[PDB]
Amino acid sequence: AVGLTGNHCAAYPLVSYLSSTGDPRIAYGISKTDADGKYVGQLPGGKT
Amino acid sequence: FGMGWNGNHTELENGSWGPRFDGSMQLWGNVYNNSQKLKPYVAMPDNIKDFFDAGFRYSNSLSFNGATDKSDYYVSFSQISDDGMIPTDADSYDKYTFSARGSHKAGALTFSSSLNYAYQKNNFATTGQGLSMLNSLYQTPRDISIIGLEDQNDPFNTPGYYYTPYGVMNPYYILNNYLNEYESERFYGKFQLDYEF
Amino acid sequence: GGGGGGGGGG
Amino acid sequence: NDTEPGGTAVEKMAGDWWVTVNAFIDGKEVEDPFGAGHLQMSTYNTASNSETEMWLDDLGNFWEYKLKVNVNYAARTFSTTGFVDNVTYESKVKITDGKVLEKAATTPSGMPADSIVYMVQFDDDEDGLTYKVSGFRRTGFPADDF
Amino acid sequence: GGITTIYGLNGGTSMYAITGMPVGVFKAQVAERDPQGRIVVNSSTGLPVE
Amino acid sequence: YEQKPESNQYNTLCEYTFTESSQQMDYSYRILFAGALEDAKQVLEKTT
Amino acid sequence: NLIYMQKWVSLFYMDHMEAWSEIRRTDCPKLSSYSAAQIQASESVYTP
Amino acid sequence: CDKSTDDTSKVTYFVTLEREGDEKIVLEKGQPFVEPGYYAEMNGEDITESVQIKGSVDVNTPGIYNLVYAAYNEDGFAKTFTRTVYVADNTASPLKSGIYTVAEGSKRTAPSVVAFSGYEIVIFQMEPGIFYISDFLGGWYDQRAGYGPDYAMVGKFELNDDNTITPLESYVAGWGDSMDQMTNTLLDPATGTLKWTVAYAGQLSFDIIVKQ
Amino acid sequence: PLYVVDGVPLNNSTVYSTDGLNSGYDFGNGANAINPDDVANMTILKGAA
Ligand SMILES: [Ca+2]
Ligand SMILES: [Mg+2]
Repeated sequence: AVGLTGNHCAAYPLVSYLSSTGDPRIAYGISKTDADGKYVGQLPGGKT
Repeated sequence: FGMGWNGNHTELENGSWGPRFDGSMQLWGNVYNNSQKLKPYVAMPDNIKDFFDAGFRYSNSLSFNGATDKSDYYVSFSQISDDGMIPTDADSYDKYTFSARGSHKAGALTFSSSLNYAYQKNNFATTGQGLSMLNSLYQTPRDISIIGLEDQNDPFNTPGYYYTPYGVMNPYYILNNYLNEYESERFYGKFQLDYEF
Repeated sequence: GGGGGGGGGG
Repeated sequence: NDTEPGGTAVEKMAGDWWVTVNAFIDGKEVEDPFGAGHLQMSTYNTASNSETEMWLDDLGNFWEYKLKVNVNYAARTFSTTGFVDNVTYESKVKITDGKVLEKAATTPSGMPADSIVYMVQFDDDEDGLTYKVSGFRRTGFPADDF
Repeated sequence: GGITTIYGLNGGTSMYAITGMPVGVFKAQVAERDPQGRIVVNSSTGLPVE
Repeated sequence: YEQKPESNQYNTLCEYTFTESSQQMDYSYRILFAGALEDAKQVLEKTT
Repeated sequence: NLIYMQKWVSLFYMDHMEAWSEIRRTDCPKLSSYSAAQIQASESVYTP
Repeated sequence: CDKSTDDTSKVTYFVTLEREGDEKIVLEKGQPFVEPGYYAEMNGEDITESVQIKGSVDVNTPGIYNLVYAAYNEDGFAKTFTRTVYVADNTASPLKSGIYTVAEGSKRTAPSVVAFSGYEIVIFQMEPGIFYISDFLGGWYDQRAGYGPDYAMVGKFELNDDNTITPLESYVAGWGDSMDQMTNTLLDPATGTLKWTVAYAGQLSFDIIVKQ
Repeated sequence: PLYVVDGVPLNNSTVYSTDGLNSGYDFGNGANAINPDDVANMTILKGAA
């Protein structure tokens, strides 16, 4: 957060699980998307 | 090819993986007060070249000299003031020296002495991979006018609305607002006593 | 060896 | 005293294309029978980097076909000799009368772009038709996308 | 060992001093090749393989 | 977590394309053994 | 599975080195049988 | 000596466009359509009179009518919004049109279960028996995860005198795609709610219920 | 090499950044201070025997 810029985004397995179970901990360390306001994870290695 | 990534057009990149130049009017840069800049999508091949100025340097050197059959005396002064080709006064070097050298012979004995003072003031345009001038400068699309970014009364050039937010900053901001100065003072000399016997 | 560097935005 | 970037032997005929597929039925040309709209496809050199063959790849957006076609680089024409194996799903394709026409087509934005046109047949097309795949080279502007 | 760093990036290009070699040897990431010279690339992306 | 789309620091961790020469834990290897493990050895020599 | 899946959530943003190792010991969360591309194409095959 | 790369840019001043009123509207055959309103601004000057509208609402012919509102820049740049107007069939039925809200007890069923509520859907009749439904899934993909309207399960259904509902057609654009089976469907002509459970892509199903 | 001026060793210390990757800069070395206009003769001894 100081040495580099923000590089990490939420990954798909963690987001789909916290969403399925209704867990409110989904708000701790993860931030809703700045575009639609929901939680989205990225499939590992699938940026490109 | 101009501003973009993945071969697609973008309004904000620090690079030139966009489409092949059209001449069409496209957008670019950030949005300020519900307004954005609009320019023909063409190449500006001189943009980095035009960013530089001409360095200027002026020097003044004097010396005073004389001798006898038993003695000699030299005294000199030099002055140098460089403001190099990168814009503003960040490329700076001021050199000042003063010297005084003498020798006197009285019989078999010879005593001589040299004493020198040196001043310098360096200012440097810092390099590196972060928010530095050149790293910020190379990360420009081939279509973007660099010298059009120096006017800070143009909101679109202010750091918050600079055309690209990717690890770089307006080069004229970095040169006008960062600091890396060095000032040095230095004295050196010698004393020599020669005696033949 | 030591030092490390970032990548870029894009 | 200017560096030439270079390229593969068939660079000017490789590319991304926004094509549509018409079909000749009863001798008259039918505009997109299958109603697939504008479809993306790619052409690109082979690993051998010859100037006499290139890949034709529909990306799976029409018939799911991809084959090597013979290339006349000077004439900017491509075709096959007869039916050639498909690499995507064990079929056969026949490419006839293909050509790449520099700066001939027009993007949706009203700008010149390269046109591409070729006739295609499939040995598993129970109707035995001959299709005309035609389009232009993708610019990279979202406005020229479908 | 017969090697020692003079300067070099972490996981990047690095300049060494190695025993039977000149001062300032460079090591850097090259792509994989098959026993016959050809460049190995990734089946899915096309990009070279380290 | 995964690699943010607009930056590029950790592409090779997410895509599993690092190698031994990527030194992806040399910093930590040095801290644990030439920092901590040595200090510990010294502690056990100095106090009873 | 429930103890392990909650152990995994629990170690997010706390101790990731352990999370990795407990995934390896207990092999839970399970590795999905679908590819990243199959999950991106039709989400319904994925077990969150 | 002389410099060759002055900025050629022109600063373009965009248009702001605000919709006043509902996005989706359901009217009965013969009932006039009154423009809910809109506001368009450009550089602070009011350009509401410049908005163009593409489409028309035939109140005397049941169906779906889309109106597109747009205002344009001086450089031709546009901002736009859509308003969709639906028309009923006039014929009586215990099913009344049209904007329904997913009620209290709607949940997954396979493989997990998760509670959702508060989402709006659209139901109107195009034929005295047949009704158009904008999302059989009560917005589990459309407006739950925000996947968009393409991920809403459109279709038709024909109200029975048992007040069960028999599905005519269903389709999800962007995945294939249609439902597997339809079960547990009936209407309480005094709630006034309609229940259904629908089974999706092989191992999914929901248990939703709607009310105005 | 050892700079020797008359003939006393001259300081030839260099002042440059210790992190060239993020804040690279170079401020001079000790020989850069001598004024060339003062030099009569320079003789470079190359061998170390
Ligand atoms: Ca300067
Ligand atoms: Mg230590």
